[PDB]
Amino acid sequence: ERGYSFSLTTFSPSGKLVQIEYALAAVAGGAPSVGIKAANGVVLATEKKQKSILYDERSVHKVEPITKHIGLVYSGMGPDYRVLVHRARKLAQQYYLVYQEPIPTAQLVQRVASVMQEYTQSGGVRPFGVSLLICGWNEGRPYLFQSDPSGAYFAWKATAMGKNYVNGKTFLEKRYNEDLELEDAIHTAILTLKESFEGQMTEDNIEVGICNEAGFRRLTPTEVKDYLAAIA
Amino acid sequence: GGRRFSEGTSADREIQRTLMELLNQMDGFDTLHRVKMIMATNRPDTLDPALLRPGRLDRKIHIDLPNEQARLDILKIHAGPITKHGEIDYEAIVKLSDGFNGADLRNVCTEAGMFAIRADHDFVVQEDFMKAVRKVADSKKLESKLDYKPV
Amino acid sequence: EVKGVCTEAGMYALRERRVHVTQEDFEMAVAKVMQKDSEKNMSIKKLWK
Amino acid sequence: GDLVGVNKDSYLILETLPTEYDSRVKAMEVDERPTEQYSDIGGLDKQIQELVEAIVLPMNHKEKFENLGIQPP
Amino acid sequence: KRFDSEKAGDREVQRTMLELLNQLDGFQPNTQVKVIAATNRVDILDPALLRSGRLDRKIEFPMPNEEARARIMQIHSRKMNVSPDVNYEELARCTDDFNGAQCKAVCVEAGMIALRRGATELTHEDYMEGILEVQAKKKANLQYYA
Amino acid sequence: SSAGFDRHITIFSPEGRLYQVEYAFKAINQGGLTSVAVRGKDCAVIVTQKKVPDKLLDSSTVTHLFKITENIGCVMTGMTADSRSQVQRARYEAANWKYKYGYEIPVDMLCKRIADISQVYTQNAEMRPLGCCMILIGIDEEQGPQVYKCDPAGYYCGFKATAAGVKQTESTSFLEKKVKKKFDWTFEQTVETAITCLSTVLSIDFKPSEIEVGVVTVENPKFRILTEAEIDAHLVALAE
Amino acid sequence: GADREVQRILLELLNQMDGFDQNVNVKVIMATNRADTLDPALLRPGRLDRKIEFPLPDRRQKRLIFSTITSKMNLSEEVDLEDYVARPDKISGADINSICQESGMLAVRENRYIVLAKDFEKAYKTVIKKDEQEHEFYK
Amino acid sequence: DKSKLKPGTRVALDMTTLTIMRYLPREVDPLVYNMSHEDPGNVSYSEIGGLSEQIRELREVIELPLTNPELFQRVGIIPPKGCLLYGPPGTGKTLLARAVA
Amino acid sequence: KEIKEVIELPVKHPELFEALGIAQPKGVLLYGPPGTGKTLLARAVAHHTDCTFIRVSGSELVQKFIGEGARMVRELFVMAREHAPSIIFMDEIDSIGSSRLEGGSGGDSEVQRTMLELLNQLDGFEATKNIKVIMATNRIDILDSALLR
Ligand SMILES: Nc1ncnc2c1ncn2[C@@H]1O[C@H](COP(=O)(O)OP(=O)(O)OP(=O)(O)O)[C@@H](O)[C@H]1O
Ligand SMILES: Nc1ncnc2c1ncn2[C@@H]1O[C@H](COP(=O)(O)OP(=O)(O)OP(=O)(O)O)[C@@H](O)[C@H]1O
Repeated sequence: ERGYSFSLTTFSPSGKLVQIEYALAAVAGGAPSVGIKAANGVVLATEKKQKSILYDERSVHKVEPITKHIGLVYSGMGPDYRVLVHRARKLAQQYYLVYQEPIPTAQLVQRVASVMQEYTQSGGVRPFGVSLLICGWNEGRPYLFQSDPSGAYFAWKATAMGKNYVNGKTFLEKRYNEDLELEDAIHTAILTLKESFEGQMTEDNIEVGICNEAGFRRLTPTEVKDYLAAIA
Repeated sequence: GGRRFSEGTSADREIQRTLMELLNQMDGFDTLHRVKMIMATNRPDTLDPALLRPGRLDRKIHIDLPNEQARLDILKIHAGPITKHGEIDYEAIVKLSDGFNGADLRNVCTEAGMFAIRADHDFVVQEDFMKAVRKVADSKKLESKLDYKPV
Repeated sequence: EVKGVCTEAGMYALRERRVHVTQEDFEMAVAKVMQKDSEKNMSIKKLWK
Repeated sequence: GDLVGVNKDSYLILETLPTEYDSRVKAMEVDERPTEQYSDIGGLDKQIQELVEAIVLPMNHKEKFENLGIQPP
Repeated sequence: KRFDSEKAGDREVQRTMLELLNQLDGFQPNTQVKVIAATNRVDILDPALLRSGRLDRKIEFPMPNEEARARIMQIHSRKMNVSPDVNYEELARCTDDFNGAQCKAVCVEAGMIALRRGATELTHEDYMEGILEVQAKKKANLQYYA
Repeated sequence: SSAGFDRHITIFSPEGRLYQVEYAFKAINQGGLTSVAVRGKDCAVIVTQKKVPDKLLDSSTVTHLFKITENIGCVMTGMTADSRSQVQRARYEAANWKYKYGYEIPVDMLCKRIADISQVYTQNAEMRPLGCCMILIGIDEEQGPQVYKCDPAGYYCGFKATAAGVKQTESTSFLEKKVKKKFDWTFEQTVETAITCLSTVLSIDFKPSEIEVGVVTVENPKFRILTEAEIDAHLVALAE
Repeated sequence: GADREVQRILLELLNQMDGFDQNVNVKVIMATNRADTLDPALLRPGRLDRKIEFPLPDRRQKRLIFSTITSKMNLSEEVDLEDYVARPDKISGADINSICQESGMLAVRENRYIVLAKDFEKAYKTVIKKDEQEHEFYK
Repeated sequence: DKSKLKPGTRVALDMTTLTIMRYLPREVDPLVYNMSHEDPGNVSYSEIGGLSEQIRELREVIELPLTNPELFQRVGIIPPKGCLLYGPPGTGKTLLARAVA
Repeated sequence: KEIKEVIELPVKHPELFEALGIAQPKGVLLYGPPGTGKTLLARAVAHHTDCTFIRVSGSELVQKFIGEGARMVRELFVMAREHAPSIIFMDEIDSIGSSRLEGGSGGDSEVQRTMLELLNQLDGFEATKNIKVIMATNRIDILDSALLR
């Protein structure tokens, strides 16, 4: 490059930022996803489709692990997702080289959102088009956080993103209670993902990852075929 | 026609109202019977999609210029009733021509008629056609940005 | 909009052929009328705190 | 579209009234063209002929262009 | 140069352009009246009426030569009293980048310059003064250039 | 609509889209070429025609079938100048896998490294996003054959049989009708379908001089470009 | 002197829409293409209450529309339309009618009266040549 | 025949008696009179070349409803309205309107 | 409470306002953008007042050709002064009353004469009495500001 470095995101005359609001529009028209925190573990459930019978499902993965106990899904766009995965992978290593201890889940999200915000103020680039759902069972209590293209973190009990997320939002508002078990959380997570799905819900149309206090665990399609018997 | 849009210099508001009248009257609440409509243009790129939607304009059809045998057939049509001797190399006329237009091959049949009336000839020779194309070939190539981009 | 909620809660009880109304009838009635372009999303209004 | 003469009482059509129009093209009618000798033009005599071949012979030889099988431009 | 909807010349021109075009060939044959229409610019036109059917006899106007301009100046000088010792080689050599309007304009000025001093004749000196009076000696020393 | 400079540089639209990248998807179609990839049970076929407009032009320096490593080949569509720039990147990062890690690079991991680079060109706004496609083949240990496709947006996935180029929606529609009927796939069963799909979509029924076949096999993992004679041998064999 | 005439029509409309008489036992129905364009004083409840959207017909409605058109059509005995139901590239309702007409106009043309399940494929390929796919990017 | 006097028809009143003399069907508006009366070309599908695929397809949808609707009975399906002649210029698109007229 | 004691209080007890030394108000503007209490509050005060109520929408005075739409302006107020216990109601003064534009370009000066007449009748000649006007429209940024002093 040359030395331009001019930020292409400035304030509106109203006083809002324009490109971040447009980046949120790309997230809302993405694949639906749901995450539920249920007092012994946290369950991530995304919704994976294939436009043909020609694609392969053992290749592209949505639920992606980070350390040994920290999972991560998204709802926005695809190529930008893999960037900040590899960024967060290295970002958890400088914690572990220095402190010799697995990084707490709150400590990642402070660092990932700091990457993402500082990315928007600098010049020549667009913001990301990805929102995240990060979870983990650190120090007894499990956790569930959500980031955004603006770079703001939250702490949900149960949220949803992607298409028709407000419909899934009201559904969890009646479905979720003070506490459940892990298996009940999986049963209501498939229930809310079956809200806006299509007719074929096989072991390949959904893709589910959990966080035990024993650790992160990604579910193979065998159990998801077995657990979808009398689903929702 | 054209596309609807936002705040648009109030002259344009009328033409959208004229267009909305046309969309309603030819296909709306009433039943248009024994009536057929032939629309013809060159820029079908940006219109109202409510105008191009089927039911009112069912089958659109594209009409292409080059076939290399059509330009042979267009040439035989326009040079049908012309006095000559049959010494007409149509293939070299077809090969050397960038006419691309039945009006242009009408113009080529006009030009070779103009050279033939020069030097007092009732018949038309093949060289008149070779002068007819080169006048056509020069007249077109003295132009720039001659775009031909539809939908 | 108070009238619209009263009409929608009335219309929901009509199709059930019922002269009674619940609290939930109004909850789905307000959610019908509250249909705006400034969508909720939790991220439009929390990034600006 | 004709401007016929009408009786004021019987309303009968009896006249033709040669039907003028707007004054703007009336202002565009320029007659009495002065004869300019072609030799006033220098160096452009080929274009003069190609014009005279294009227009004047269609004006004169109306039937030479009809029996040949062509149409004047 | 059509398909361009940009303010303000996007609406008022294209119909009058079209109502021209659909009048020229159009639907019914118009073999009653001839059109000899002329421009001074080619490429700005869109290829809509620009093809054959309509205006197809492209008559380029070349730049007038030294021999063309010297011929033209001799024509406009014919109506006045001119001394016969006028070299057209010098005139064609000194006249550069003129047209028929500008070759006429020098010939009017060189006669009026001769009207000022009261002679009844002309020389090459009059026309050189007539040439210099056209542009009125365009020379600004931009002074950057050595 | 268009806000700011969303038609020009890689920023967002008010509709939550962008436009430069989806212009680049139909920057392939100015190439005027169609390539088909089919994976069988123990092979992986790449087939691609070539157009030779001039007799004064070689029949050697034309074919898009390139060789990344000794066990990985590819095919390029789109424009040609952007294609060979893409290939030198793939040749370069395959060798760095050897020098850093020691073993041969998998065909899956290479498509990540390519799609990351295409991401960045989308990402920073002051550079062009390189419109050309990418299809790889290769044999993995304890995984069999693979077929992948990088895109100028920056995403990839595995496939079973997937074409690219100009004609996909007729070519992929035929391959779906071929796969879902659950037939056998051995070697020549896989090669014959890779011809007849490209035969029926293009509707040519050609002479064995335009297409090139780049099969890789489990028994012979070397990337191999077929001879014109044996290309003619398969074509008359499927002919009844 | 034209935007004032449109504006006074709106004010005249809303007065006798809802003024001092609230004219009983009449109903007003409107049907435009874009509703984010018109006046926000029109969309208020108590003046217009039913904000009915007509979206594009999805799957499970194509089977409804195909059933109703071909209830009147004398088509083939053993053609199935189900391959052309799960298709992408969303299709408006009037397109289905055009496909059915374009099939029949092709069915007449070779002096026939019934369907051989090839004219439907031509009509489907005919009507679809437009701009297309979601590009499998940003999901 | 007062049953024909439909509320919205047009009549001719007497000048003095003012009563109805003769009813008149419609108006013409001599503006659009000029868009009716003109000759196309007396052309006969023979002043056109290389287009018989497009021509026969176009004639199929126009001629058949205005001539023989019994084929459309035997199918049942209603015929559609019309076509669009889009094309880059000079291809001969106004020449077809001569032919059908 | 503001409207009741700006309308019924000048009527029922005018001697109070004639005792301080200042004059009684006659001009009321109501505005609310979504239409909240813009007719109900009008029809209620039209109900329990025992006073004459005149409602004229600001869209009727337009009349086809010239002058006729202007002459009935003064013909209204002389009827309004004919019954001194009366209130004129205006409905949606937004079109007639926008802005005095140019005359050769758009902004046709035909309804402008009525706005000139309306402003110069109530206070152009004599300050009348027992006449209360009520104007109800939203959009208080687009109508004219001379009647807003
Ligand atoms: N394919 C063709 N075959 C025979 N004659 C043709 C053909 N195309 C054009 N012509 C000639 O063109 C003239 C008709 O004009 P034409 O329809 O070509 O203009 P156009 O295509 O309508 O132009 P535009 O598209 O700009 O309106 C006729 O005189 C005819 O002789
Ligand atoms: N305080 C209230 N109590 C009961 N209903 C109300 C109240 N405020 C508003 N409404 C309802 O709102 C609707 C609008 O009436 P309102 O007079 O408030 O505005 P409006 O005159 O219709 O607006 P506009 O002047 O734009 O026409 C009425 O149907 C009314 O029932």
